[PDB]
Amino acid sequence: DPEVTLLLQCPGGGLPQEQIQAELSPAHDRRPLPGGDEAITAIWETRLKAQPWLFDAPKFRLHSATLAPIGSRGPQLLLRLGLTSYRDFLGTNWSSSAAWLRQQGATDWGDTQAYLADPLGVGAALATADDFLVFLRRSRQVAEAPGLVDVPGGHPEPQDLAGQLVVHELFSSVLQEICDEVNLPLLTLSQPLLLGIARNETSAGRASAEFYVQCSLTSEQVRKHYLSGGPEAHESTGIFFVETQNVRRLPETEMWAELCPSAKGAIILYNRVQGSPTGAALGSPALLPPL
Ligand SMILES: CNCc1ccncc1
Repeated sequence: DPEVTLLLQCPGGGLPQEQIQAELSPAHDRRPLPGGDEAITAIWETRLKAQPWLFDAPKFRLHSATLAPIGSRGPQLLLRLGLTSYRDFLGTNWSSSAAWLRQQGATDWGDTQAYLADPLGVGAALATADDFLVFLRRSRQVAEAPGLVDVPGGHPEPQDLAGQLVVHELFSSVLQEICDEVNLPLLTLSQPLLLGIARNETSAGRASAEFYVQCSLTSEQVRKHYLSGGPEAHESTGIFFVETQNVRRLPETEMWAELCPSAKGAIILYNRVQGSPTGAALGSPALLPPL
């Protein structure tokens, strides 16, 4: 799958909030464009003159993420974050010239991402009490990945002594996106575990943090909550469920060709970090079938 690359695989079946540090610094921001950021302002002005109800919003930027030595005590991950915006995303990652900006960043900074907004997304492998994962169908009328299959998530808007509040907002945001789109009560959700970070090579290498969240409701009860909101309650056009048993071989199915890159990253990291058992019991052939 050339449209998705793994930047980080978390250890221990996934990291809880209390094991992650963030450094939010202007050293982690996008670099100004070689010929000036006026090119971003021009694209934004053209867009507002066609769609004047659009609004800008701040976003977190991923610079890098460093994992501790495996099996160590103390904090296990450092997230290096900067700030960006929807406007800067439309002028860089979304631009027809995004590949030229990546080549220029290699030349000038030894960093293909130096001139890219690279807003940080969040997504979830959301599991039911009866052992299914939750999938969403996108509208065929949206600009990005029209008509494809997705998982719950989004791109959090901002607001270790500013660090811990940022980690808290990332974990909070994946639960809020599940409650807003799937219409689940907050008290049916587990604290999330970070599985890893995936890059969308179809959007000039922007990254998403991918989480595991467990729901106490069955697949039928999740379906009821989603539908009982009515069409105005969700951006997606449908919900459906795949047994965790069958998620193992999803990349060999016709569904895989319909999955957006973001959602492919969530399922690869689920299979690697929560699936793939390590011990004698779950690794026995009757529980882990060959092939
Ligand atoms: C746009 N779809 C939301 C999303 C899903 C998975 N990862 C990141 C974002």
